[PDB]
Amino acid sequence: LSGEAAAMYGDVVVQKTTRACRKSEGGFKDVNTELWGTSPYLGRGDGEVYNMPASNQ
Amino acid sequence: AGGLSQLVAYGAQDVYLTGNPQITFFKTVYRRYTNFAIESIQQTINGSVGFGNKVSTQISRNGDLITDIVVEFVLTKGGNGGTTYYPAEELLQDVELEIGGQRIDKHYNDWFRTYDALFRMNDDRYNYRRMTDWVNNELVGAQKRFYVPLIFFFNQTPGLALPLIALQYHEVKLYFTLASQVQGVNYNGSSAIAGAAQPTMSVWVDYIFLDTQERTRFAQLPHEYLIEQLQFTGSETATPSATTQASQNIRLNFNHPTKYLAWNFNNPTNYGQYTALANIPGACSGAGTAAATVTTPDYGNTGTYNEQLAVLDSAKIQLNGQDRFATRKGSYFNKVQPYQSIGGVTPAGVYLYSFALKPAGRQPSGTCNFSRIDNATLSLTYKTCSIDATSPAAVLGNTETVTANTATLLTALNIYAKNYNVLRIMSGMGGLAYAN
Amino acid sequence: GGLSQLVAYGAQDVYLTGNPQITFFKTVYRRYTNFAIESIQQTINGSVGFGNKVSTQISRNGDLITDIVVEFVLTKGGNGGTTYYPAEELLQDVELEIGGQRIDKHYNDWFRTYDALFRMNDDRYNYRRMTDWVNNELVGAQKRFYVPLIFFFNQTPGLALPLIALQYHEVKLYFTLASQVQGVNYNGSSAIAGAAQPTMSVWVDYIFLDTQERTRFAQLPHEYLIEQLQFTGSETATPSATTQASQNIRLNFNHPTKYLAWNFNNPTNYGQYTALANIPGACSGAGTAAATVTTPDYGNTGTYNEQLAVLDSAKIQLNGQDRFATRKGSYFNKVQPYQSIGGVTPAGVYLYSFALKPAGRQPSGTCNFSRIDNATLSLTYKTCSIDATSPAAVLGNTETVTANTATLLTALNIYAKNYNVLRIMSGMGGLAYA
Amino acid sequence: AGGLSQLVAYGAQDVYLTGNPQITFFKTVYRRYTNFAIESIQQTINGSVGFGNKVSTQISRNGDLITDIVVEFVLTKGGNGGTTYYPAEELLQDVELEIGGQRIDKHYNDWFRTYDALFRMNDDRYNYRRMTDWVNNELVGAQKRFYVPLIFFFNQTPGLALPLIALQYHEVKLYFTLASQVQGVNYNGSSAIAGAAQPTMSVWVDYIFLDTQERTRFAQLPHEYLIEQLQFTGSETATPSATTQASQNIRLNFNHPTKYLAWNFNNPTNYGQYTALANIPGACSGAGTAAATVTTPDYGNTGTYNEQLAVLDSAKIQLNGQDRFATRKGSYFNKVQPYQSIGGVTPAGVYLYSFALKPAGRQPSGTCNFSRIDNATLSLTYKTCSIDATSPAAVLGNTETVTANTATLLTALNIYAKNYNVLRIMSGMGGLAYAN
Amino acid sequence: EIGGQRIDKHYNDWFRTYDALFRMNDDRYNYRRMTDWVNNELVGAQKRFYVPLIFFFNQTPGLALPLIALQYHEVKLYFTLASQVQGVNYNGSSAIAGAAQPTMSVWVDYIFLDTQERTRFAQLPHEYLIEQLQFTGSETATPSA
Amino acid sequence: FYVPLIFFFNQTPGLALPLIALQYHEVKLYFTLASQVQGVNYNGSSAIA
Amino acid sequence: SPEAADFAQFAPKNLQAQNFLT
Repeated sequence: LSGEAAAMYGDVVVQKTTRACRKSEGGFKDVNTELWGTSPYLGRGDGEVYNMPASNQ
Repeated sequence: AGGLSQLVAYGAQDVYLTGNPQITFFKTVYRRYTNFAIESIQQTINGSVGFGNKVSTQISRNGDLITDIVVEFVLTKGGNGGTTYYPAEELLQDVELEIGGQRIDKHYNDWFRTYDALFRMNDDRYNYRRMTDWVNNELVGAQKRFYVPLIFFFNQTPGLALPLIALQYHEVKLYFTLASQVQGVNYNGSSAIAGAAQPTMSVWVDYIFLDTQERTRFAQLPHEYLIEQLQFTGSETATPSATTQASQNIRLNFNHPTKYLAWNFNNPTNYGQYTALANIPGACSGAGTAAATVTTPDYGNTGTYNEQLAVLDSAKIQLNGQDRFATRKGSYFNKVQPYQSIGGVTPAGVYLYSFALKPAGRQPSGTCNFSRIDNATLSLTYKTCSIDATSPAAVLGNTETVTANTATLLTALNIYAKNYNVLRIMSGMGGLAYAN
Repeated sequence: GGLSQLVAYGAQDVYLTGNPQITFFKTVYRRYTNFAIESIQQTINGSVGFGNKVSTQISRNGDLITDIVVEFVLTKGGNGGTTYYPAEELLQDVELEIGGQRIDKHYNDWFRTYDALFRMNDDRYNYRRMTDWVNNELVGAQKRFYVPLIFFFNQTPGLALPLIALQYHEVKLYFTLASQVQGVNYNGSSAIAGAAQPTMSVWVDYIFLDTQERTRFAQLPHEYLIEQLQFTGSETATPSATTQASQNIRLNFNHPTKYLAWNFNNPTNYGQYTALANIPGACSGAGTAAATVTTPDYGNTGTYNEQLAVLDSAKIQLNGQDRFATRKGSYFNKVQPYQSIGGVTPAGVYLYSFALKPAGRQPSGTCNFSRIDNATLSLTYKTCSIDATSPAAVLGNTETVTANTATLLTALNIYAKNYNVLRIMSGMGGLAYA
Repeated sequence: AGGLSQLVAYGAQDVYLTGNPQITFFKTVYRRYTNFAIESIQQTINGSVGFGNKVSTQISRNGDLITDIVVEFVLTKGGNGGTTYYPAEELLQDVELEIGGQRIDKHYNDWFRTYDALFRMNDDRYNYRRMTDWVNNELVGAQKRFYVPLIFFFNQTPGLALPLIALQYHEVKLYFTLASQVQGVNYNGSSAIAGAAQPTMSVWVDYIFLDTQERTRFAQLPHEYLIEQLQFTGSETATPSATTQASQNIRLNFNHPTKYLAWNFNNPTNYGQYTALANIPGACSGAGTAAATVTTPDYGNTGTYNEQLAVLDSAKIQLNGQDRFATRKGSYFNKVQPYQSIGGVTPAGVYLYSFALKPAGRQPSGTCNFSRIDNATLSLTYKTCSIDATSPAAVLGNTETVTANTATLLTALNIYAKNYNVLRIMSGMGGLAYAN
Repeated sequence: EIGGQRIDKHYNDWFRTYDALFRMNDDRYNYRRMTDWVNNELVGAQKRFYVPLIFFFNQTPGLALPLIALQYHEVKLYFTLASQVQGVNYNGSSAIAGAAQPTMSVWVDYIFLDTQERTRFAQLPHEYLIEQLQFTGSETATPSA
Repeated sequence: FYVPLIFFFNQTPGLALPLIALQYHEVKLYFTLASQVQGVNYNGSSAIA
Repeated sequence: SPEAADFAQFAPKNLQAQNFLT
């Protein structure tokens, strides 16, 4: 490499870090997701949500 | 010199090939996809597991769509090497796919072997057996864990994965009937094997997890999936012994746009026997020795490719009083139709006639709509079963239209139709659009 | 479980899942023109028999034709292991003619070559099942055989031959049946007394189209991109002993060529593309005292041991300039079909492609021999010094030598597959470049 | 009569198949392509060729785009029939791709065997074996030319061809590390073979020559390719002796979007042994007679399909301390995963778990990016090594959770990750977008 | 698990470790009484045993798992039974001939609330501060001399 | 054995040779080995078999 | 009708069913 093609080198050829930061002071602070069923069955289940007084009676 | 010579050798008739280029083969472009994960999760099985029992599972609700389903068995065989023949597939006798109280599909013991006899056509067929049989000359007492994949419309391609997220009010269930007799494990032919253990089974489902944006779209929007059903009834034949060349008109009971009709002939005593037994190598127990018998197979080599042990002489399909095509000889449906349509090799005794250019695929490619045909009949002509099965001099040296006398035992007729339907899912409920 | 992976998104993932184009779990299928397939028998003109020439004219039962299957019924004249694809050997010459112009012409030897190069594991087994006796059948066995054709419209529906669009010109299939078929009516060169003549029938599979597409096919012009096979026979130059002969064979090809394939054979024994030797499967009686190396093990004439091959090295030269540096025969037998096809080719059959995917139809690179003044194929032979009868020498030697029995291979068959254009309009068809 | 009788059988069930057609299966349209020629040209190898030596090859610019590279060896066999097992693979212990001083990929001899054993299939795998081994009962003194096709990101498809024309400033090298021991050529086990010849080595590169307009486009415009990488570090196994099923927790060290994890258990004393040896057919030198010595393989049959000689009983992968899936046993990873994801056969001792729907494809189909996982682990349970390898009754007839006592030789643990990365090319230079 | 999604899993050694750590003197003896033979019982004796679980919601009513509020998620327990059970099925590594297969039953204590608070439990969102167990097995190197 | 070289750029970072700045030159190292080396190929003038 | 169209580069066709006969 030479000239402008050499200047470009850091952005074109040199590798970037995906493991940007370790566990301490961040790093893996954004890998927590809520463990929902992802397709709950809303048949037998969908009683108490809307018609709850009937179940008490 | 070099490849440059080929490039300068450019002519007028090349304008049909490289003039005004449209594609460059050396710049592949990929489409970016929706973020997802695949997980294998165990299902809950209700009912005692054992020979002849029927158990079922309600599909656990984790993830959004499901793709493949693998039914696990652990078996120990009481027979010696070569006494088994796909025991896993014989045990998995019937599998029903049910969405909301209405059944879509039901697969049978023999269908799993017939499908394998037609559509798997390389190392997948061998690995398939590796999963479902003993293939290393294992001895008495060997224990093996078996896998039997299901081949419903949503099992072989992610494109038809069953969207559980979209099925908010209809339950998804599977029913599994287990065989009462499994060769080499609790019976040797019809003789019980004392001390045979009951199988242990598990049903595992592969779940697809979509990200947040996709989950809302799948949960709220309606869906229309193009799906495949299997339609099936068992029947009988009248295979003759000597001097008679029989023919039968088998009335078919099918509807909906059908990709193909596959069929075979069975001796119900043995699982997967589609040909006669004869005293030729690999065809029957003890074959080639003084102890050879043609009443008992060499079970591990039950399937063969020698069509002279098969009973079908010729066949045609007749629709509404008109022949659909001219009569063809049995070897046509065993070797040529699967050549043209699948490209694999079909063992003797298993026959296929396609209506589709590529019945192995999912993209529709020609169908016979049996919902707009009133009378569909399969005409079968049989070989005369006059050859002494115990004499290899005759079994390996006879004419086209005669087969082994032991062939008259192949009295059960199995005709399988695979056709299209549409799975519509709206406001949490799914079901079939066309019913007949 | 899976959600632990689903959330594991970083900057590097933008290239795979950022602003998606494709959803894998909601597939869309194409709706298609309604059609039906029917197998209809054709009528054969000329007496059927060994060495006879017969022909058939394809009746217009349907709109398009694709698969054509020729069937023979044969009775084997010998015991097990005496035949080698006897239906393929019998179907010596088949040529396709449209309105008096020859489109393509295939030979029994091309069909085995095609099988050697482009048919895969279970497909070629099935092909053998349709063409040979594979179950150790004994003398007197009768079997019905099928030999599918591989003309340009025979393997893919996309090139189906539109008889509907050829209202005024006939399409014919001419056949010449071999006079000698190993194990059926001859054993080697010796006649088998009482051998029966074949029963022959030709089937064509017709496509019936729906109303709107048949109208379009019948009325409008069409441009079909088709393949042709070019062939003429050559002689080999296999050495006697102590030397590696060179041979410069002048090529007689025209048109954009996908590949050049060739073999060396014994014209008396169908499928014998290598030297014979006193090792298992390499000659009649191999391994015991009755072994002879001038007669093949007819049920097993093909092998994968290139040690018995005649070709040491070859190169393709264009206008006096080498197209590439010299390669050994093992390259043309094993590496080219690995790179271009993906199957296994047995010893004695060689391939060099100009195309990335010669197994498919979508054009992927050609050598246009209508613009090359002098194209040659330069061969180097192996030294025929190995004593074929001594397993210690047959299985224990170097690269540059072959069997003394290698000299039995006298025919050099060089094949080329090219592109052409079949123009159909006004009810008549013909080639764009003749 | 005939097919017309099917066309009239048109109804409601056709509205979604043949109603308002978009395609016709009989009018194919071919795309016109940029004119190119393929040429194979031999490169200069720098260094001494011999066993245990390291050489390097610079790919000279004799073309515009690079695709397949075949490494050529000539070897002389020092043993007889069945004494070798893919010598061409064993000899090339590793090869790495370097573009402008930056390493892109590195493959190892064991991985090549794993890929050939796992991804390549039946006739293609046999053809490959013909290129890398002696498969025709050859005897001592024979010598042959072997071809080891390389499978870097630009080797399996023209679509990912490496554009040297666009790398005006970046030379591309392959560094080849050759073996000190090759079974059946230099050693029989640990015993040196006197008079063994050194190999002849050549590295051949398939160059693409383009037409003028495309050469310019490639020479000046920027390009980005989505390329495959291999990540690997070798570690050690915990195979037990007796009465226990060993538990080993291996922390994984992989970065970037992953297609799959594949692994085996290797005997470091010989190339390609992924199972225990036993006095049964193909699993032992002298198998079947009194001379059988279960410490020495029948090399030509080293690969087997009998999982009872495999040592993995179960495994699960963890991501950030959470189980990725519920524990599966080894027969799942050996049989079902390759069935589900590629459709071929995986021999015993080779295991695959995919994160992708089609790991054999070029288009991304689901990935696990370990860059956002702090501690990824593989939790692996072994089989109890209690079978007496010399007694076929115990080898072919024992239970599910045990294997041969000879299993303790599989002391090397090899876990591979197949990944994706981005290759950025412009201004005469290029390299990997992402580190680690 | 809750609706197919796991929260916690306990192992026979965790139970023993817990009993070893967190129970008191008088309580630990009652635990022994319902899990083992403590009265010099001889061969052939048969007893009913009770193994209470120590998941989060088994330590206090305050973490009671609200089925009324988890109406979309079935609550499941998977029970893995050991093959090596000292003194019942095996004695050391040797099989005991004639050992009986265990007979098992799972009893669940249900809380029934009155209409006022039951309504509140179904309607209102809830957060529970619960505990789980993280565990993998390891091999250790214990030296001789 | 590990024989270091002592060229002007070998023993100090200060004169490190800037190959990036030499894009139009090759840099080569020629290593000539002795025909006779004491105690490994020859002992004095006598060859070691 | 399933006969060939009027516009083409191939002129020598003989349209049938519209002839004066003899």
